[PDB]
Amino acid sequence: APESVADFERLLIGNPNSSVVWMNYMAFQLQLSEIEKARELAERALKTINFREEAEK
Amino acid sequence: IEDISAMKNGFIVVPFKLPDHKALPASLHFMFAKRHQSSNSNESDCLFLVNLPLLSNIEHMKKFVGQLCGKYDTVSHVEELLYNDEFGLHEVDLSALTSPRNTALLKFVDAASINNCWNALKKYSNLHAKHPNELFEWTYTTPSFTTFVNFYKPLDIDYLKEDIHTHMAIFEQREAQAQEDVQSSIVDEDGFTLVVGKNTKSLNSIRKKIKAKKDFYRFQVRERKKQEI
Amino acid sequence: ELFKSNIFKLQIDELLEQVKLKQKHVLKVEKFLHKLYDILQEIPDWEEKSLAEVDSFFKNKIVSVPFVDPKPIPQNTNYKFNYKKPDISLIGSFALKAGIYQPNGSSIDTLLTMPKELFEKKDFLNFRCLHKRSVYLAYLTHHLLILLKKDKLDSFLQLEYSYFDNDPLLPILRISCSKDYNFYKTRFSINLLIGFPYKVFEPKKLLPNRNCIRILPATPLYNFSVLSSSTHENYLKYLYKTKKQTESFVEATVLGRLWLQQRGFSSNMSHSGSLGGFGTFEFTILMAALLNGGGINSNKILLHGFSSYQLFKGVIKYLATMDLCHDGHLQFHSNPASKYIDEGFQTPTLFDKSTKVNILTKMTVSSYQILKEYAGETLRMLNNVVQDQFSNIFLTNISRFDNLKYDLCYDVQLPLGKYNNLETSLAATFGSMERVKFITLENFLAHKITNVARYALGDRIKYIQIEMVGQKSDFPITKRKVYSNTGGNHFNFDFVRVKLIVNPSECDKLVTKGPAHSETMSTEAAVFKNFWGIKSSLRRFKDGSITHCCVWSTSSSEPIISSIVNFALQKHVSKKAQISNETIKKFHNFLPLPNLPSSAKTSVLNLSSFFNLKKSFDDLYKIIFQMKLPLSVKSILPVGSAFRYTSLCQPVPFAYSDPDFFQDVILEFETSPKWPDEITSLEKAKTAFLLKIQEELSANSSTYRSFFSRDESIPYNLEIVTLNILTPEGYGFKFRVLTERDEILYLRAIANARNELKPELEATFLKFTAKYLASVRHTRTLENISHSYQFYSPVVRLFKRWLDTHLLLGHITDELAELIAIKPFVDPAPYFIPGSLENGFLKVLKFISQWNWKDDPLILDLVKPEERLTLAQYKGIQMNFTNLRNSDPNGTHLQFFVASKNDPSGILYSSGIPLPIATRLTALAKVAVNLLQTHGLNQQTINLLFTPGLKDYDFVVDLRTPIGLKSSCGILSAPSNFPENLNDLSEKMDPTYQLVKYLNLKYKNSLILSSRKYIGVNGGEKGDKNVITGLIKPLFKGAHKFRVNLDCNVKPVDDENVILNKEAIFHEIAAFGNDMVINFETD
Amino acid sequence: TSDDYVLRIFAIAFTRKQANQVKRHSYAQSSHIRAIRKVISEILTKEVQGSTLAQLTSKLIPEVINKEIENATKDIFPLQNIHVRKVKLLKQPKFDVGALMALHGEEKGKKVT
Repeated sequence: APESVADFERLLIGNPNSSVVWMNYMAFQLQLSEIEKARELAERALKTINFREEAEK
Repeated sequence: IEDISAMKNGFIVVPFKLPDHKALPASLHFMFAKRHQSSNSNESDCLFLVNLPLLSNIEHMKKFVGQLCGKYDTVSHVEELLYNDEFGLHEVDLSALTSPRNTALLKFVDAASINNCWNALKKYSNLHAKHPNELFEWTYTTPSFTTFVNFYKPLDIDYLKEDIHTHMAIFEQREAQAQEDVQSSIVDEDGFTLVVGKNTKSLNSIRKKIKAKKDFYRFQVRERKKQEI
Repeated sequence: ELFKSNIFKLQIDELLEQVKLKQKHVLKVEKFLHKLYDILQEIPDWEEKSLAEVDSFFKNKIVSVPFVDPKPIPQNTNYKFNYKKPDISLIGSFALKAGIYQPNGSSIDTLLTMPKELFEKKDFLNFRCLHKRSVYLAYLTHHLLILLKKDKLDSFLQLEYSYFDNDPLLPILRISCSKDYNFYKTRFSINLLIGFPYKVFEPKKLLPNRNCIRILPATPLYNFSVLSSSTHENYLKYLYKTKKQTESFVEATVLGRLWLQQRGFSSNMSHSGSLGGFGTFEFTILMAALLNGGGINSNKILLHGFSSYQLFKGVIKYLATMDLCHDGHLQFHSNPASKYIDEGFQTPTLFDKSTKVNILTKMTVSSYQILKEYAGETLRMLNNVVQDQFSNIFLTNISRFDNLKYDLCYDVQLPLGKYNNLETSLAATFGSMERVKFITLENFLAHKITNVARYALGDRIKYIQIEMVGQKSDFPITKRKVYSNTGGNHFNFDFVRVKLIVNPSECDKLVTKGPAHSETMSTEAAVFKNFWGIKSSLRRFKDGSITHCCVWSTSSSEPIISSIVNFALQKHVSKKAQISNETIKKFHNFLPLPNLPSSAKTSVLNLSSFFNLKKSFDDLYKIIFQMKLPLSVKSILPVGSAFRYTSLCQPVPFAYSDPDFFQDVILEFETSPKWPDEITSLEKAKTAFLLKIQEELSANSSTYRSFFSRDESIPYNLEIVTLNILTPEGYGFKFRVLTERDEILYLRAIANARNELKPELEATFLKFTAKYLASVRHTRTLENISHSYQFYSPVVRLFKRWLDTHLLLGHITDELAELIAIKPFVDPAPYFIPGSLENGFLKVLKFISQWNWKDDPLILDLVKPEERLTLAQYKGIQMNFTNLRNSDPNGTHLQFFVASKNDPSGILYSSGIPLPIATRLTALAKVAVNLLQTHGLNQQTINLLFTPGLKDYDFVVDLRTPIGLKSSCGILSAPSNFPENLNDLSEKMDPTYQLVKYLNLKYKNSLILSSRKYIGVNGGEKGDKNVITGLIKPLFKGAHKFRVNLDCNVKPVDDENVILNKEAIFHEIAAFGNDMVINFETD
Repeated sequence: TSDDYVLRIFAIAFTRKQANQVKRHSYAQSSHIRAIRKVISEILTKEVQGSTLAQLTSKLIPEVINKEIENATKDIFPLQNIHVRKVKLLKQPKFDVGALMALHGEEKGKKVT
């Protein structure tokens, strides 16, 4: 259960293809009401996750 | 950790003990297996394996199925194993592009063999449940000094010459046939011929390749008079 | 000018509102100084008294008279002493109303001016007015002490003696406070100055050419001291008049004060081994004189209607273009325009005629030279239109570390002893004329040591400074002067440390050339032969010249300049001095040394091995260009790190265990449009070309050896072939074919790939163009800029060595290392260009530690000293950086960002790098600069910064290869042929690099690794020891859902949730390196 | 060039006749002339801006640049005798005796007495 931007980034270093931790990051950004930031990191999730996981795409 | 005999999503945990190394004061390397469901002919009679050990080759598959059948009095003849890309060097088919990870597929000879080894691995899962010593030990073919200098080996001029010769030969053949096809005056069913520029070679390449005046009319000059006045 | 005008002026006003003072502190010290005025007028007077009378007085008083040296003696005091009510005045940045809130602590001057009816016209001879001043201030501090013991402020007041900016002829009073007049929180102090009125002694009798101590040579410091104490206040009146005449005087004043403070400059006496002589006061006088004139025509170069930035740019360009010491000087009238004359008085000379004073007599010639060089550099960065330089100019203190401020440095211990011990300790003499030219022995020895070192070095350096290690300026009330006894002396120091701005193209000159030779010995050759003695001789050269010189011998552990200063200060100064720089000694030892003849005598500026490599390569070049083929050989371009002078070690023949043995050479054929249009057929045509070249080479150049290596270092191209060539110069190359068809087929695959396949193929094409296209232009411009900046190649060699010791080379690429190493040379600001290995390496690490890649980008102007980046390209690269940091604001995909003319994208040498590696490198630089800040620079700290940490590592695998490879690798503690079998070449090769790489390609989803790449330098003594340090990614450290593409070796904690299988991973590492794993250490 | 040597390059090219030519002359139209000037100008500028001066001499010796020009303009008009006719230095950069010694390939006395 990550709570800050630094441990969020470190857990994305854990897995950058993890749609789970991507989703928790953008969900935290919606609850803190930074919608452009959550949308942009969703684009970052697009350009960072792999091509085998069409389900998580 | 002992009652974890299978997974609820259909997979079955397959453990493997590891020897007492000199620098380490035993493990159970866990694999997962589930029968395959595919429509292709060469991917029938197949077993999906997840979390295979290093260099999980046909010889070690033979060793494991031999252990299983010699324990459980089954018969299960391995035919071939698929998708052994354990390093991540074949995920993009660049060749056909410009013209299933950490897991593999295991094809057998018949459904009798696959259900026999399936029951054998179910009993192996029950072994992991009740008695963790009656399991098998996984030996790696050890990547040693000789195998790494084998990777460092300079290439053979005979292999190079023969491979380049056959590859170039079949490439000239298919390219000549492609040129004949694309410039052989194609005509559709209804009379409809295609225009081809000179020095084009591929129909696939063809598919990939795939004023007013304001002062003239009287209504115009009248609206101009209106917007000026 | 408008854009920089707006940004510079908003930065100026921001800085001044940041550093603005405290008006409550102003009112506090104002009512305090008013109280001191009342205390002064309560203080009574003392009549005409003799030496015995004042001796009895200050003998039964606890206060002792701080007499100037030498003391007054009863045989030559027939005159007497007196104290009357002085005249009061106020001096300082406070008096010019331009104060700030200094964090360390400021001080405000107040002048007590002596009475004329106490003076006589025979008081400026032989310390008469000086002893007058000494007993004057003695009585002042005594009666101030008794009036303090009356008013009872003694519980928090602190009264101490001091000197007027360290002027031993001018002792002053210092007042500080501690925790209703408690002014300690203000961080202010009070200086009581004691001066003479305007026109008490004749200024043409007190010009620095005049003699005023009879025993004839001039007494310049004596002249200036008494004349400045005579004409302090008229200068202050003139500064106030010019400040009211113009509008931004206080603003130009505070910019100048902050600039000199960041440079490490002040109004302190610089003649005794200190950096000073020019500070805020002389800055204000210079502003007044330049608004009074300045030109040789005596025109008004500085306009009164200027702005703050305008006045500041004017003074910095004027001091950059105008010599005040050697061939010119400036002259003004405080009461009459300023005019520049082409006569330099061999001293910084700004000469007031209205009072006949040169104002920069506190300056040395070397201090004036480095001040002019700082002026020229800051003029340059003020004409820097492309990049902003404000934060570099004002927001960086350059005087924090002497090894960073100066390229070379040496510590010399001086056990000189005593006043009678100098005659048998010092080689030189200290007579009556020596004492009258330097009243103070510190000034004597300082000017002596600067003169002898400057003559003994000359062209070999640019600039020279000396730091008298142990100087103080304060001493208590109960003392006559400052007293110190440590360091083998009775003077105010421990030892000396000489600092040097060196010339890199004039350091490795092996001969110290002097004058010519005739039959009649000239004066120059005469004094040259006397100065060099035994070392001097007469040599002839091939051109037919007979000139005196002396010849040294280079070394791989110390420079010729070190040897010369050793001989010079051990000969011409004292036989008891001790000279070293063990720091640069261990730097040169830790620099890798090649297995070559005369490597011990080989210095650091010899690229001879590189040149032999280039010559053998040019031979092979000629052979291939005369070879015939179905194509015509269009081009052959090397791209090797040894070609661009940046490999970790200089290349050795037959040392094929070198990781940089096989240099890369890009072979490129003519544009035959019959290439195959498919990637594999194109690749196999490349292989067939290389095979044809190999057959012809084995046919007609049989002295060379040749084979094919299956390269797949680029992703998804399983058929790369490098033609390895072995040449009987003991060298090796790998040939590969470049093609425009490779470029277009990569772009076609990019366009044909799926939308989720696009970033992977983009990364593949980025790696391809990094290897094939930007690499050639990079090695080209790096060669050129290295030959312009010699010391870049040793500093990048030692930096890459340091990264190999810290195991970051498994991720960091050599090109990125080269760029971060060339950053301080192409960006010297605010310092100078590095000319020493230590100076360059520490500038590199200082910039890396101060860097913030999350916010700060990096663009480098790859250009020779004065094809730079234009404003349009600079704006374009800044837009590239802002869009990339908008697309990645935290650095998951890209941490660093370095761009140039070669790379308008800035992403080429930075991709494929984890942020753990990034923060580990940044923290390594940070802990390096912290240990340098705390523990002090020594060889122990050198060893601490060179040892790897081996910490924060979740597993540590200690491996050792069974064969030693150091001697075969060619670093001194040797091969002489190529063995018969290329399979045995591969046998003697080293495997742990491919080990850690393939293990990373397996577990890149889960694990990250770091290894040692260069075993011949980081394998201990035998060159056989390595370590794999591995971190687990935190998500796979956690426990998650068992997926079909989970991509890990897991152990289930539930029937659906799995955690990673750590000991199985460790067993897999042991299996992969079974023959080489010697020890394992878990977290 | 990248070594900051401002330079000027003259090249000439003649319009030959084909292997089947029965016409006496082989003249080119002005459009083909201007197009070939465009191609040759771009080729020269690209190669000698990418190269350095020593690299330029190494390209200039074995006649590779006219070979590149011919291989590019084989489709506009068939040419012959293509040659880089003249090279002219126009500016010279700041001095570098180190670069001179490097591109070329220290000495003590004999103790005269």
